[PDB]
Amino acid sequence: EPCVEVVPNITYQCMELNFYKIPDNLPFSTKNLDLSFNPLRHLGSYSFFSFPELQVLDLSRCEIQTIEDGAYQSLSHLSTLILTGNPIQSLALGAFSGLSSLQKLVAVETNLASLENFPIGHLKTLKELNVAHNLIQSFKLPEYFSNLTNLEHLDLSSNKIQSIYCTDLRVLHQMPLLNLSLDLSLNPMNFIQPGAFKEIRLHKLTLRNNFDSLNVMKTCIQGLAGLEVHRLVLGEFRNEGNLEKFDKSALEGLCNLTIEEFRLAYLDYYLDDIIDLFNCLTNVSSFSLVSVTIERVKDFSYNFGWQHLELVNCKFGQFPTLKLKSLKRLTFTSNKGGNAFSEVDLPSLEFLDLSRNGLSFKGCCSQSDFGTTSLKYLDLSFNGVITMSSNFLGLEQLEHLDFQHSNLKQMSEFSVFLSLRNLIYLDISHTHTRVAFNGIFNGLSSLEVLKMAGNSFQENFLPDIFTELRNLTFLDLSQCQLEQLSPTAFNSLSSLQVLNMSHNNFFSLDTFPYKCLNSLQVLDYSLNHIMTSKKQELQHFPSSLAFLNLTQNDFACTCEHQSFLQWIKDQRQLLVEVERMECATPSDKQGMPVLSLNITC
Amino acid sequence: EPCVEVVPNITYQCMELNFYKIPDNLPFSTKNLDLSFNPLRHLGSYSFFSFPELQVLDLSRCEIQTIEDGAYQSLSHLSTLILTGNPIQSLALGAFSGLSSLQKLVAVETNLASLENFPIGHLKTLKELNVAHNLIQSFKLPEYFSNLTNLEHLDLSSNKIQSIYCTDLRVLHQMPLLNLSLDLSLNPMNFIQPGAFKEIRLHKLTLRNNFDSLNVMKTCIQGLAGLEVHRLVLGEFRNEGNLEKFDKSALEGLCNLTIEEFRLAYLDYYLDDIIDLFNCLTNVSSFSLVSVTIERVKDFSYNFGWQHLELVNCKFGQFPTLKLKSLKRLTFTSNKGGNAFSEVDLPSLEFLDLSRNGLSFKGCCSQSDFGTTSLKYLDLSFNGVITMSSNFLGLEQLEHLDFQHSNLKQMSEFSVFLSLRNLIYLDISHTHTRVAFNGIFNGLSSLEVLKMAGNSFQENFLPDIFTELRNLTFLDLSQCQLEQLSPTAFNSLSSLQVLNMSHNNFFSLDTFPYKCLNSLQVLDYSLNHIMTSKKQELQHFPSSLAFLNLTQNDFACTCEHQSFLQWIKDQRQLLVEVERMECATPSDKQGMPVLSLNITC
Amino acid sequence: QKQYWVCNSSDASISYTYCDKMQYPISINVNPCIELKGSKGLLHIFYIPRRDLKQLYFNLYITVNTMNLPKRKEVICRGSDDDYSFCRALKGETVNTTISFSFKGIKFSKGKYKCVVEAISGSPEEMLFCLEFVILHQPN
Amino acid sequence: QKQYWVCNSSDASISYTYCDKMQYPISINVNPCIELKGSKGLLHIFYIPRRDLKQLYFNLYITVNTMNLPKRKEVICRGSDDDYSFCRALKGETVNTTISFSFKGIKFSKGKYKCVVEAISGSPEEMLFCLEFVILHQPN
Ligand SMILES: *O[C@H]1[C@H](O[C@H]2O[C@H]([C@@H](O)CO[C@H]3O[C@H]([C@@H](O)CO)[C@@H](O)[C@H](O)[C@@H]3O)[C@@H](O*)[C@H](O)[C@@H]2O)[C@H](O)[C@@H](O[C@H]2[C@@H]([C@H](O)CO)O[C@@](OC[C@H]3O[C@@H](OC[C@H]4O[C@H](O)[C@H](N)[C@@H](O)[C@@H]4O)[C@H](N)[C@@H](O)[C@@H]3O)(C(=O)O)C[C@H]2O[C@]2(C(=O)O)C[C@@H](O)[C@@H](O)[C@@H]([C@H](O)CO)O2)O[C@@H]1[C@@H](O)CO
Ligand SMILES: *O[C@H]1[C@H](O[C@H]2O[C@H]([C@@H](O)CO[C@H]3O[C@H]([C@@H](O)CO)[C@@H](O)[C@H](O)[C@@H]3O)[C@@H](O*)[C@H](O)[C@@H]2O)[C@H](O)[C@@H](O[C@H]2[C@@H]([C@H](O)CO)O[C@@](OC[C@H]3O[C@@H](OC[C@H]4O[C@H](O)[C@H](N)[C@@H](O)[C@@H]4O)[C@H](N)[C@@H](O)[C@@H]3O)(C(=O)O)C[C@H]2O[C@]2(C(=O)O)C[C@@H](O)[C@@H](O)[C@@H]([C@H](O)CO)O2)O[C@@H]1[C@@H](O)CO
Ligand SMILES: *[C@@H]1O[C@H](CO)[C@@H](O[C@@H]2O[C@H](CO)[C@@H](O)[C@H](O)[C@H]2NC(C)=O)[C@H](O)[C@H]1NC(C)=O
Ligand SMILES: *[C@@H]1O[C@H](CO)[C@@H](O[C@@H]2O[C@H](CO)[C@@H](O)[C@H](O)[C@H]2NC(C)=O)[C@H](O)[C@H]1NC(C)=O
Ligand SMILES: *[C@@H]1O[C@H](CO)[C@@H](O[C@@H]2O[C@H](CO)[C@@H](O)[C@H](O)[C@H]2NC(C)=O)[C@H](O)[C@H]1NC(C)=O
Ligand SMILES: *[C@@H]1O[C@H](CO)[C@@H](O[C@@H]2O[C@H](CO)[C@@H](O)[C@H](O)[C@H]2NC(C)=O)[C@H](O)[C@H]1NC(C)=O
Ligand SMILES: *[C@@H]1O[C@H](CO)[C@@H](O)[C@H](O)[C@H]1NC(C)=O
Ligand SMILES: *[C@@H]1O[C@H](CO)[C@@H](O)[C@H](O)[C@H]1NC(C)=O
Ligand SMILES: *[C@@H]1O[C@H](CO)[C@@H](O)[C@H](O)[C@H]1NC(C)=O
Ligand SMILES: *[C@@H]1O[C@H](CO)[C@@H](O)[C@H](O)[C@H]1NC(C)=O
Ligand SMILES: *[C@@H]1O[C@H](CO)[C@@H](O)[C@H](O)[C@H]1NC(C)=O
Ligand SMILES: *[C@@H]1O[C@H](CO)[C@@H](O)[C@H](O)[C@H]1NC(C)=O
Ligand SMILES: *[C@@H]1O[C@H](CO)[C@@H](O)[C@H](O)[C@H]1NC(C)=O
Ligand SMILES: *[C@@H]1O[C@H](CO)[C@@H](O)[C@H](O)[C@H]1NC(C)=O
Ligand SMILES: [Mg+2]
Ligand SMILES: [Mg+2]
Repeated sequence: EPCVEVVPNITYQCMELNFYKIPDNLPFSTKNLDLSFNPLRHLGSYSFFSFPELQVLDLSRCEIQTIEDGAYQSLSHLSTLILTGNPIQSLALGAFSGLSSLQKLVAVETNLASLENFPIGHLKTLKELNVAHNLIQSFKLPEYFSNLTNLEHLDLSSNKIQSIYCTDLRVLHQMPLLNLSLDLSLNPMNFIQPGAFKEIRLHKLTLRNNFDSLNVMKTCIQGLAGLEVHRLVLGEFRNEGNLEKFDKSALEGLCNLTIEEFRLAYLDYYLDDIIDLFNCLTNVSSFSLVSVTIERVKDFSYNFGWQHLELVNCKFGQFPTLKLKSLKRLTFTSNKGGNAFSEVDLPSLEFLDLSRNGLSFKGCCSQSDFGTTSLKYLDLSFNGVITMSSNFLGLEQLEHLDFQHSNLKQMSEFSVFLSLRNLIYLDISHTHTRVAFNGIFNGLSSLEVLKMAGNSFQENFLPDIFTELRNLTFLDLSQCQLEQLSPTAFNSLSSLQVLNMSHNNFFSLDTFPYKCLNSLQVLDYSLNHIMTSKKQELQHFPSSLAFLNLTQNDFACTCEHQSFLQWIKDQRQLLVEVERMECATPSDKQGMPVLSLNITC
Repeated sequence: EPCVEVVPNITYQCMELNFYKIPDNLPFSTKNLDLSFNPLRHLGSYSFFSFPELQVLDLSRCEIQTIEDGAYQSLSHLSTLILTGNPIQSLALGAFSGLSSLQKLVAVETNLASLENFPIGHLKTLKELNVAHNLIQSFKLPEYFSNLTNLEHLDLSSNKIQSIYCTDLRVLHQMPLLNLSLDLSLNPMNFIQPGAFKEIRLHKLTLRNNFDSLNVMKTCIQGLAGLEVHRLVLGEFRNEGNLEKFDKSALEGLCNLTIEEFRLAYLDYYLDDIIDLFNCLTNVSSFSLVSVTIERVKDFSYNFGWQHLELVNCKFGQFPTLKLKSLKRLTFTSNKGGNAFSEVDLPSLEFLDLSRNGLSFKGCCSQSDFGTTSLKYLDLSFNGVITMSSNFLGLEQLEHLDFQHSNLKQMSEFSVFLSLRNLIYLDISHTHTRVAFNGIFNGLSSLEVLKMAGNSFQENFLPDIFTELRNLTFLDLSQCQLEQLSPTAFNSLSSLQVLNMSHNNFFSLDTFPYKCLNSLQVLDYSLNHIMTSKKQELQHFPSSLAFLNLTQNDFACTCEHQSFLQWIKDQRQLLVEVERMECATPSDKQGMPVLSLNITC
Repeated sequence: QKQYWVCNSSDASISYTYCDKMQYPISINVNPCIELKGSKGLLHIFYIPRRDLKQLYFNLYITVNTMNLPKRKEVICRGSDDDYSFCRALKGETVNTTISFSFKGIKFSKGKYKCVVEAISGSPEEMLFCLEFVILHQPN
Repeated sequence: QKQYWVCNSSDASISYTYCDKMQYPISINVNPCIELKGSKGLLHIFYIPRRDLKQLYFNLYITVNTMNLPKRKEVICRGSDDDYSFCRALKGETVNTTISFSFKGIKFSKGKYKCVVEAISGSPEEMLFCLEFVILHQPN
């Protein structure tokens, strides 16, 4: 059994161990077996029998040259078979007989030259068939595709198809219901016979890096005419042959197609115009551009009927002045470009993610910044500086707001959140805030979560700023260099359940403030510098308090604090990882669990 | 003597104490006397005699109605006389006789109706004469101005002059040397007779809020033709009547003037163009615009021969793309506008102040950002985010660099200062740096000052990052949350003199690291949390160490630390403010100077 | 000790007292009266300083229903060719001016606001005057 | 234990060893050879992974003459319609690709640089391979 037992009686990975023959010294209950990178080279009849209850079989790169009739005859439960990278020469007419439950068949780079003779026509349960990186030249789907009634995914990418003739799709004309997601990327396409796709319906179609010239692309997209796709994905690969031009006509053909969601995934050419270029996708409901340079675009004002717009990893320079009236959700993230946000005007906007762009806002937050009054979600995390100068006038409905990791300024200069009466989630962790106004959170009634880790307070004393946050159920307050603490702080947080106070600078754990935390269940206090206890009223810990981390500190293990070091032992039914509560003061006795000391005085 | 004695035997302020007559109960040595806001009302002969050694006399708002012959007859040393706000009715022909040393005469709002009969023609030592806020209607300078050979400052602002005729300046045509700085602001000007200024020479001329319309302004500036001014200041006041238009012709006239330095100070109208507007000041060497809106300007590319350009408190929006080839110094500060810097191209630039603009740089710092390789001074303090991605390639000559109060990023990601072999001053205080690379300062050989207060270090341990900073003579390291300390740190800083370590988080003052600080003279260690001393090698304090602040801490005044609390007393010849070294541990003995304790054990 | 009444709008009621020893008189008119929901009008002042307004600046100590906001330094007059004409004013000069103002964009709680406005000016710079403003706010 | 030699330029000398248990072979060519003063060329790789390249990413541990720089997470393949074609690669698929690169703008000290490049990928994500690069730099 040089194999590795990942999940006893269940999952074994005998990968690359020079097996010339299938192991047998393994349990019968086995459901997942990986026999990758082993020189099997001959898959004969009933090769697998030692595993009648198998569900997943990985035969990746096993030099398998010939599979005979009924090699997996006894695998009725097998749903996934992976044969990636095998130099197949002979494939028996009934090699896949017995897999009455096969849903996923992976035959990538298996020397497969034609879909015509692939013996799978009886696997009715087949959901996805991956045959990418093979020698297929024709797109003519076999007749047996009829019996394949549960097929949803077909990967024909990286093959040798060069043209699509009408007759190739004849099989589909006879399968009404047929949620097929097709990938034809990296096939040297150069001709799709006109009218070949008339009344054909795909759920998804991906054609990336298929066409040689712009003219070859426009020609093929014409043969695509009449198609109905739910989601269509075009574009190319960064590490392969790209188009030398992509002018305002490249996408003309899409006008004679019925598309619901569109996505252009990576284009080397620097876009010039955006309105003449995409007006055939105007009726589209979801529009996406990932990794495309749009610096050269002067007008971002056209009113497309798009409802979801997603721009990720694009180079832009000046911030796009969007004025899409029907748009409801906008995802503008991880874009390498400028560093200055400017107003947008999205009257219908409800979801707004503008995170990870290094953007800087010179005046937050108002409805005049976005042009909407229906915003419910707002994510401006991971950006540059965000100066607060308006307490969300017009954004009353915000339920979610994330400023995480963005330098925020003017926080304690007035009540910036005064209008957010419905805000439920709020993360301002590591936003370099310096709380210095006890009205910092006024307005946040409905608030339930509040992550303000990584910051700091004036004088390092935690004031009474939570007195209005009733439904408050979570509250991170770690890394805030807190030292002192107002005893009346948490006193109104009845529903509060968790309360992080980790990695701070406390030296004396207390227990009075937590007296009224009815629902309090968790209370992290780790990575601090506690050891003392300036008040032995150590009984005031809520009746529901289950967990109470106190791991890693600088305890005082000298009789000097026998009174407090004992209380720790007294209730080790609330603590956590005790093998990490090592002592710190005895230069001779350090590293021994505090819940194990000779209390000899 | 209800008076206030500010500087015994020297300065007294008897302001607003109902004095109806000059005091006498004051010393003879008095040099500065303030008798403002007292009802004197009659300044008779030899009124001041009790003060023969007076230099400065303030008679502001004293209801003085009449001054007679020789009122200050015995004040030969008086150089400054202030009579601001006195309702003068009668001014004796020889009221100012005796002031053989008067340099400054202030007669603002003194009901003065004509410069003609003002009896000052004999005060040859007069440097400045301020007669603003008065009823003067003519600009015709009196003949006695000849004997006034040391006059450099004349304030005629806020008067009633409405026109300037050629004969008015005839006096000047007869004073070759004459460094006169004139202010005519707030005078309802509307006509300056052509050729009136031919061959006249002023050092400075200020004409703010003088003209009613644009046409009235253009007309006057024409009569100004032929003038030679060193510095000319135009513009208006924010709280007064402004011009309704300021188009490209408003400044045509300046082309027939000889100007060395120009400044437009505040203009309500929003500028349209900048190149057609100021081409008459193209030969000017110093160009300034304070408080003027330039949003509406599309081209900032013209090549003016300006050598100094100063833009302060202007509204701009998009960052000005300056391409001034001859410019040597640029001061662009406190501008309310955009938040994104873009490249400039100033080949001759040597001084560059771009502080307090809230600007954000996305890739600092290279020569391609400024277009120069002669930059010696660079101030980018008080701005937004500044991402470091180039270690000053091409800015080798930088001697001064101030990033103070600007969120800096990517500091510990490589040696950002690697090229600054000549940098002498460097302030990165409160730039939110988190030192985590012991090569953070490589390249900074010549460095002599280093202010990195307000930041933080990885693990709060101060590494060996100063080993290359030889000539280093100053080093602020306060507010950096420092706790531990590498004993080899400062070991190479032989020339180091000062060393701030204030407001940190040290608990145990040491003395080993400072062993080799030859020149060390100062060593602040205040506002910490020291009390212990984990090594009684308290003798290793440099031989030159004079001062050693240790004020305000949390000392341990219990016999437990008799060994260390004693060392403090032992050398109170190095300490500082001892009345602020209060104890902290004895809940009964706290607040008593540590250099005063009953060491009873 | 006397409380002086500036004005009332529909949003607020503004009044002030002195917070300094010497209580030099000031004339303060606001037209129209301030509205915390956003307003813009002319502020007419008449004063006769006891110092020079050279490099003036207020230190502001605002208070929201017992709550305290950090100090605020607002500069009027930086010192050279300033925006306002009254910066040039000297120790005993009559200052009769009209300053325009405008603002908008911030929602304030309901309650009592008090703002101590300590004015400072002069070359060595010393206090000019101190006033404590009491402004009552009733929203909606 | 064998050290493999990638190439030499006029700025540097690049070589690598393995830092992981299993030492699956890789083909690495750089044309032209990297120049720390700034260069741009093609990086040809040939590999046959033992995991899926799905959501690949390197963890970089750089070292400058004994000095240590923070960890660096560099992502190749975010996971959906990725830039590179090799992201789609499966467990036993042959990966013969050519990636283009380019850079400029940073001055490096003279000395020995070592960069541990731990590659990670897969849905549950586990290490793919670990390589330790030794690059000698001689400026001017
Ligand atoms: O939206 C833009 C705005 O564009 C619009 O205005 C253009 C034009 O009308 C501007 O001024 C002309 O008109 C005025 C006067 O007749 C108006 O009644 C005249 O006196 C001027 O000389 C001039 O001829 C119009 O053509 C456009 O189509 C647009 O409608 C502007 O581009 C700009 O303007 C604002 C400022 C400017 O920032 C100063 O350089 O100028 C005005 O104000 C002076 C006033 O400003 C106060 O500060 C404003 C805010 O600043 C920070 O964010 C503070 N934290 C915040 O509290 C302040 O609210 C300052 N406090 C006062 O003491 C100053 O006296 C001006 O010249 O009148 C206008 C001002 O815009 C606003 C305003 O934001 O307050 C907005 C305007 O839409 C309008 O509602 C005016 C009112 O008419 C004023 O009564 O008020 O920027 C804005 C925005 O981009 C800002 O984000
Ligand atoms: O100065 C601008 C720059 O304008 C100039 O270039 C225009 C045009 O030539 C751009 O590309 C065309 O040409 C290339 C090729 O033929 C060039 O030999 C072709 O393949 C393209 O499809 C396209 O047709 C020209 O028309 C203009 O007049 C100007 O001369 C550009 O606007 C821009 O360009 C840079 C990037 C771009 O940012 C990516 O969206 O694109 C190029 O690079 C890809 C390459 O980028 C590398 O990253 C660059 C830096 O990024 C950060 O700052 C990192 N911290 C830093 O380390 C990097 O140095 C990435 N690492 C590689 O893996 C990517 O493959 C490109 O498409 O070729 C060009 C690039 O500009 C530069 C460069 O900065 O490296 C500068 C150029 O002037 C030129 O010198 C090229 C070399 O020819 C490349 O061999 O290199 O932005 C810059 C600046 O504003 C940036 O601040
Ligand atoms: C409290 O906050 C700390 C950090 O401030 C959290 O720490 C993480 O905890 C996980 C699991 O214990 C570790 O694997 C991570 O390395 C820690 N990293 C972080 C985020 O610092 C801690 O999980 C928080 N606890 C609660 C209950 O919220
Ligand atoms: C201290 O103990 C708490 C409570 O057990 C830990 O909190 C868990 O943190 C993980 C983060 O990986 C969360 O996913 C869990 O929900 C938390 N567990 C629960 C329910 O309490 C916390 O990680 C510990 N802090 C330390 C020392 O790392
Ligand atoms: C060392 O740095 C501290 C800053 O942390 C300086 O402290 C300030 O000192 C002045 C004295 O003129 C006080 O008025 C400030 O209030 C202090 N600021 C703080 C810490 O609150 C200190 O001056 C520096 N010491 C030296 C020698 O320059
Ligand atoms: C500790 O004492 C030193 C002097 O012994 C104080 O330093 C002075 O600080 C002021 C204001 O920053 C400077 O103008 C002086 O030049 C400093 N004196 C010198 C030469 O050291 C320091 O402020 C004190 N620390 C605190 C905050 O109490
Ligand atoms: C369809 O598949 C069944 C087995 O599932 C097979 O018996 C039948 O021959 C197939 N139909 C044809 C003739 O294509
Ligand atoms: C099939 O279509 C349904 C909706 O018609 C969708 O929920 C499902 O994800 C699709 N399956 C795929 C990925 O082909
Ligand atoms: C939380 O408080 C809000 C206050 O508006 C209330 O509407 C909501 O019902 C509370 N959450 C629940 C359902 O407990
Ligand atoms: C000039 O000054 C002298 C002082 O000696 C005085 O006697 C004479 O009257 C003055 N004459 C003029 C030019 O006003
Ligand atoms: C007089 O001119 C000189 C140089 O021309 C200048 O330095 C000086 O400031 C001027 N007078 C004064 C002190 O204003
Ligand atoms: C300061 O150091 C520089 C080199 O960094 C050296 O040229 C110069 O002589 C030093 N100054 C003195 C006199 O110590
Ligand atoms: C203030 O100036 C106005 C405007 O010129 C004037 O009408 C008024 O008389 C002055 N107020 C007083 C009485 O000082
Ligand atoms: C690698 O790919 C190239 C380009 O297609 C091809 O010529 C060669 O046969 C392949 N060789 C390798 C390294 O397997
Ligand atoms: Mg390219
Ligand atoms: Mg105005």
